[PDB]
Amino acid sequence: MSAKLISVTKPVVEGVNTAEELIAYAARVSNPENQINNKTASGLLKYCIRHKHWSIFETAFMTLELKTSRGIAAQVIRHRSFHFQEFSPWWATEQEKLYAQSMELYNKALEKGIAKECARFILPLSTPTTIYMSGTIRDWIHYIELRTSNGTQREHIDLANACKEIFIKEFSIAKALDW
Amino acid sequence: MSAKLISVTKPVVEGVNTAEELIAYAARVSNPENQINNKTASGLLKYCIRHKHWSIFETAFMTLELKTSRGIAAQVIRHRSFHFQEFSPWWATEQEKLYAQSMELYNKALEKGIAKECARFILPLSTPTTIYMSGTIRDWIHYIELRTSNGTQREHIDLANACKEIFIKEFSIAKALDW
Amino acid sequence: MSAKLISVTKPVVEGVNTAEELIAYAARVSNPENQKTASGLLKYCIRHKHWSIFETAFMTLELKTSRGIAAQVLRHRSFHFQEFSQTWWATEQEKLYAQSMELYNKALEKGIAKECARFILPLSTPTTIYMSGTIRDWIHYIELRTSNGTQREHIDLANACKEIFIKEFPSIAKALDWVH
Amino acid sequence: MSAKLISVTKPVVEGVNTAEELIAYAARVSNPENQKTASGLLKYCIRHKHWSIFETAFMTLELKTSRGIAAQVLRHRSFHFQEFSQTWWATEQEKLYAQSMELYNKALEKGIAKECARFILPLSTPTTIYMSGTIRDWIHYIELRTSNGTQREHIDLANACKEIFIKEFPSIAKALDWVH
Ligand SMILES: Cc1cc2nc3c(=O)[nH]c(=O)nc-3n(C[C@H](O)[C@H](O)[C@H](O)COP(=O)(O)OP(=O)(O)OC[C@H]3O[C@@H](n4cnc5c(N)ncnc54)[C@H](O)[C@@H]3O)c2cc1C
Ligand SMILES: Cc1cc2nc3c(=O)[nH]c(=O)nc-3n(C[C@H](O)[C@H](O)[C@H](O)COP(=O)(O)OP(=O)(O)OC[C@H]3O[C@@H](n4cnc5c(N)ncnc54)[C@H](O)[C@@H]3O)c2cc1C
Ligand SMILES: Cc1cc2nc3c(=O)[nH]c(=O)nc-3n(C[C@H](O)[C@H](O)[C@H](O)COP(=O)(O)OP(=O)(O)OC[C@H]3O[C@@H](n4cnc5c(N)ncnc54)[C@H](O)[C@@H]3O)c2cc1C
Ligand SMILES: Cc1cc2nc3c(=O)[nH]c(=O)nc-3n(C[C@H](O)[C@H](O)[C@H](O)COP(=O)(O)OP(=O)(O)OC[C@H]3O[C@@H](n4cnc5c(N)ncnc54)[C@H](O)[C@@H]3O)c2cc1C
Repeated sequence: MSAKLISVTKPVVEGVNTAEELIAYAARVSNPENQINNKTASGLLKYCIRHKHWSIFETAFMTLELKTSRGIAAQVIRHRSFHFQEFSPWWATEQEKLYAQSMELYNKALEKGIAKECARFILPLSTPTTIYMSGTIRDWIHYIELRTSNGTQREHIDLANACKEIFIKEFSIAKALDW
Repeated sequence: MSAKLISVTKPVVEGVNTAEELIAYAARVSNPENQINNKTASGLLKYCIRHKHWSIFETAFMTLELKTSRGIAAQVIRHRSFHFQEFSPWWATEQEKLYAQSMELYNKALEKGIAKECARFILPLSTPTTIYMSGTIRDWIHYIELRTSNGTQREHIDLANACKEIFIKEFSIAKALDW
Repeated sequence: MSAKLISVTKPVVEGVNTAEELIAYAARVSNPENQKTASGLLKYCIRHKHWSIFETAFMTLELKTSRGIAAQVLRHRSFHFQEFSQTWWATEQEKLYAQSMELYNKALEKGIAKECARFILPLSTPTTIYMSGTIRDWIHYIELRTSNGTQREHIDLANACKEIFIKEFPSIAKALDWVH
Repeated sequence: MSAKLISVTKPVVEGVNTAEELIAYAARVSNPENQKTASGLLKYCIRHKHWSIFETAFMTLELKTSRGIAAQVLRHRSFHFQEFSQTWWATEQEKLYAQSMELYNKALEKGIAKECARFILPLSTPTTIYMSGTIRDWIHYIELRTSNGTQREHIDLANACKEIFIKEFPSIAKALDWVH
């Protein structure tokens, strides 16, 4: 039900060490005259966000590994600004009988010579999956804010919050956003 | 296992009647001097394609309704240049026993008060689905060429070919592409 | 300065004759319980971020502006474009421009290629471009570029697009309180 | 004319220390049977259109070019950009430019806003921009813009990017027969 950091933008310019520092640096050198540049990074970035100066948040890219189900991943897949890879600052009773029954038929179909990509189709949407999700920091911002809101279903909320915790760790922007 | 036309680009400029005619017209007025403009539309467009002048094929947008399974739709969903909407020129024996068993549990779970979005999760990937797929003619071109190739699985090939037939009907480009 | 409609989405299915009717149709077969007004349904869809019903429609506009403003418009990367080939301050803008066009003409006359001569043209030089995007993309482009912060010439162009948007999508406009 | 690397993807997981190692890692946990050379695996991935392994890496380059070429580069809409503020034919290009810069300076000195004065600047005027995209997007940008058909100044800029790409992704370059 979780997420881990796989990869993130690392700058190689002098005096810019992290992804967040590049975003703040792009903000500042866009408008060198701006008195706004004299703010803390989180102060500056609050305004960049408020002004819709989104391109500074597209200098950075992060990728996360998500562990979720096939039902939720299909929903996550709909955030088309992201890039995905897939691999091969009573109710809980009847499901378990059916799930065990499906995996039995799955494991035996493979053993009987049926390949993989045909056997896959009998698996339920509750089947766990692992995907990479990659996108700019701009896109992570609006995915997280949306999918941690009331209007999205519980298991997606949990998934997005796992992402939120990693985001907060890597990124002044989490304070700018009042997260 | 099929597709239908739902909607397509209709120009409102004078002497340009169809989506294909706008693409050919954009090609021609991009470079009014070009002796290439004296070709038939399919002759002109063959070259636009060959030269990678892709933006003329992004003046037109088409949308199709696809009937397929949840397994295939999840794969189709990965063509992220497209926009999707979802709604609520022995092996064939064991599957049918399990599928009937899942739908029984699905129908009864709803009848027992479980809602919908929880019951959904027990459904197999073989479950039929209806989606809209919308994108520019450029994107339709490269989706169709890819997903009608050897390297993609049979049921996706059939789906892409249903799309191909509609494309051929609406669009000189089908001849330019040697379809 | 101006905008003209070139092309728009038209549904081919029975009972749905306009791009917006298709948008509304999509929002309807998504309402088990909310059957309020037509524009009220769309407003509700917009408010809950169900964007994809608005990505079923697509519209192209021809914009007439300067190269300088066009470069800014090009930054709205969800859109697809097509380009084609061809006070005292107000007084001295006219002399340089005329003097720039004079040399431009001379160079073309004296054999020099179109793409080399183009480089002497100022950012104020007129250009016409197609801008194509889903209805979703138009909403946030117009929204953004009509609000203070963007420069005057750009505000004017975005207000020209908004006028066309409202004619084609009168029910979304109502949902957004957009008026002529 | 030139390009400089600003930033690139670095994996944080054990055993994978570069963007390309992560790309290669992704292509490996996708090979049940093909275990040929490292660059040979990627070539195979590229040939079967498995693009998404190449969308795990992302790189930013700072480009120095003219406004005219930058407007063309802006058309590669899969990329994200950032802009910042600040023969006889060769003889008369120098006079107009100097004369355009003279008035530009005068206008700024006499109170006129930066955004109004900018419009008298020719398309040849220097600019620096960030260009950020997945490794996939770089491949087809470089591929396209290094080939005959695109104009000289643009070919030169795309060859400057290719040089940096090859330094960072030596194994993809090998897979594509790209050399310095
Ligand atoms: C309540 C709800 C109900 C839904 N119902 C359905 C349904 O019935 N059927 C169906 O098919 N789909 C449905 N969806 C899916 C929805 O239509 C979208 O396709 C998906 O949820 C969000 O993807 P997106 O297109 O915004 O993609 P994203 O990849 O997240 O965003 C696309 C681009 O928009 C930008 N963006 C997003 N928000 C902002 C912002 N605030 N400011 C600036 N840029 C922004 C992003 O940064 C990104 O660059 C529903 C979604 C919601 C939340
Ligand atoms: C054999 C194969 C194996 C795969 N294996 C995996 C896997 O193991 N795991 C996984 O997660 N995914 C896998 N995929 C998915 C793949 O990585 C892509 O994400 C998806 O198949 C194609 O989507 P796309 O990104 O090209 O999207 P699209 O929406 O189809 O295209 C994106 C953009 O690229 C453009 N484009 C595409 N081709 C051209 C062209 N020739 N010329 C100009 N423009 C073009 C389109 O027009 C569009 O604008 C596999 C795909 C293939 C075919
Ligand atoms: C000969 C030439 C003449 C042109 N003339 C005009 C003109 O007169 N007017 C005008 O407006 N425009 C013109 N164009 C511009 C052109 O139409 C494109 O808009 C511009 O080159 C941007 O390319 P792109 O959209 O593919 O952008 P990109 O951002 O480079 O690509 C978009 C997406 O497509 C994918 N993709 C591209 N190629 C492949 C591929 N081979 N396989 C898999 N994926 C791929 C990329 O990875 C990326 O994700 C011309 C282009 C050419 C080269
Ligand atoms: C105040 C201001 C100053 C700027 N200064 C600079 C500068 O100095 N240098 C520089 O390089 N750039 C600057 N920019 C440009 C800016 O950073 C963007 O690159 C440009 O405006 C394009 O916007 P966009 O990427 O959202 O494009 P769009 O194509 O308009 O949007 C991309 C996608 O995001 C979606 N989206 C946008 N808003 C929403 C939303 N509210 N809800 C749901 N979806 C949404 C759209 O529907 C679309 O699908 C500035 C912008 C502003 C307004």
